[PDB]
Amino acid sequence: IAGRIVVLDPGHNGANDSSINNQVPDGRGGTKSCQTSGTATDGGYPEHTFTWNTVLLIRQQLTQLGVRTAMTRGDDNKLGPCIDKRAEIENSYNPDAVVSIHADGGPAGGHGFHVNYSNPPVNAVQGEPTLRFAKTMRDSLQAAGLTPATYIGTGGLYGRSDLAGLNLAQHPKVLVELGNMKNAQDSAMMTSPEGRSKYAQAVVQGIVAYLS
Ligand SMILES: [Zn+2]
Repeated sequence: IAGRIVVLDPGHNGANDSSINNQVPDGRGGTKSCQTSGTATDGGYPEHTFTWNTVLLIRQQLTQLGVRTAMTRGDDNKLGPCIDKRAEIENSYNPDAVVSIHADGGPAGGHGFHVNYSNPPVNAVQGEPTLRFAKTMRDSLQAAGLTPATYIGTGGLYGRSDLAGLNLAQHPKVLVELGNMKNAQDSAMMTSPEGRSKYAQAVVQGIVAYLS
């Protein structure tokens, strides 16, 4: 585990302007908006702040394990990089694994996590190396006591073709939606410092399980 390289992507920007509406190539024949604002709990806790703070905790734990780390943004209050640029930044580190951290907006009674991965793969690394990462991450999150999403995906897994950040990956990568910000139980855990710590520990267990 020590000496491996992991890049962490806290989804969305600390702040936005109309540049986020400019269209960028999506890695699968189309274009998508440079960025989207992301969601928030009904208490006003923004997705971008949740992902930022959870990624900081993931990074700290990985560094303590001797894992070399990088992030795709440096703050939670200014414009951050577009989704295609984030994939470029990730790829530039030749990482052994990449984890993007998001939280979702779904029906209020729906809760739990889902691990998004590229399907169908557009290159070889997005095949077995990435599917194994996705299944391993799902297994580790559920073993940590997290609930697979009750409202989307299949048993905590979601293969999809619409996400530029997944389509553009040259290294094993997953995008973990940790929960539904619009749900009472997930919002409480996302808004809790110790909830964010538990999310981060579980993601780290998935990274460790995959790299081993
Ligand atoms: Zn998001």
